Amino acid sequence: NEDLFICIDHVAYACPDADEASKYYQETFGWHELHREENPEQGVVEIMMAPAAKLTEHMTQVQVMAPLNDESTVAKWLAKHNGRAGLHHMAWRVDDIDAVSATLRERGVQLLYDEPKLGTGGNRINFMHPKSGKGVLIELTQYPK
Amino acid sequence: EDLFICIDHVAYACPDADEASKYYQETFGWHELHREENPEQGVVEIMMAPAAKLTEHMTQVQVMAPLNDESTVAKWLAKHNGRAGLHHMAWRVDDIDAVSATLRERGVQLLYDEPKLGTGGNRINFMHPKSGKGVLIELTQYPK
Repeated sequence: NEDLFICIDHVAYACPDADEASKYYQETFGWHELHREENPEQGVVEIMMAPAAKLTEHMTQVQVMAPLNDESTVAKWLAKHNGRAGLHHMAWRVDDIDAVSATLRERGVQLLYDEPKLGTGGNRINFMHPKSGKGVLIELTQYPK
Repeated sequence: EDLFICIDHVAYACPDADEASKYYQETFGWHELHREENPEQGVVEIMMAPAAKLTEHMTQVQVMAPLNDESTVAKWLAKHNGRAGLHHMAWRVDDIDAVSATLRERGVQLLYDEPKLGTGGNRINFMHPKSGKGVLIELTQYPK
């Protein structure tokens, strides 16, 4: 036995306008914007929303993603769904991406990257192949230190 | 003020709930907390958690599978070309009646006029895709 995952870190939601999604969540749902990052090189803008002003240990957030250009992954995804905004993927928080990644590989799970890369913030991330997720794109994410 | 406690669970629809759960346990080390089977709705549901014990705001994964071809889960699957995947997100609330009122008062469209009964004895309702702007968002209150 061994718990590889701390909790669901966030559920990613793709849409055409990230700042609009945030205002809506805040004003209509009473959720809070905890982080907003714009990745020029990636052509994507991402905002983290939470049902509370302060995160609790295992509080899952909602990550809103939006395109900055037609070449971004989100844009291509939106195109694949003919402009239909929706759930994109799930991210599961891990204590040690390397250790866990090694474990998953043994289990027969295949990862998108051989080595973790920098995600939103100082987080090291990787993804499982869709099939490994049984139809769901599942991201692995570890917070710094 | 805050209308939502936390994301209660993320629903995942698939052909076989049992196979999915075994996979989650064997490969991911996740834990199966409860299993439910509703023969009238023709649906089997299984609640999974990344830990054996749920912490107060710990979100679970709800695995959904059909008992027959006439179930909404089967239709959703056919609608999606047989591809299993994320079905919806559910947000937990302290008082479903109080929150539903606030939501409507703010122009949100709810599927049911009055909270419905779901699995586990939970009162629930949903927001129209336009309300959840793309994703199906469920509202759920625990019975205590």
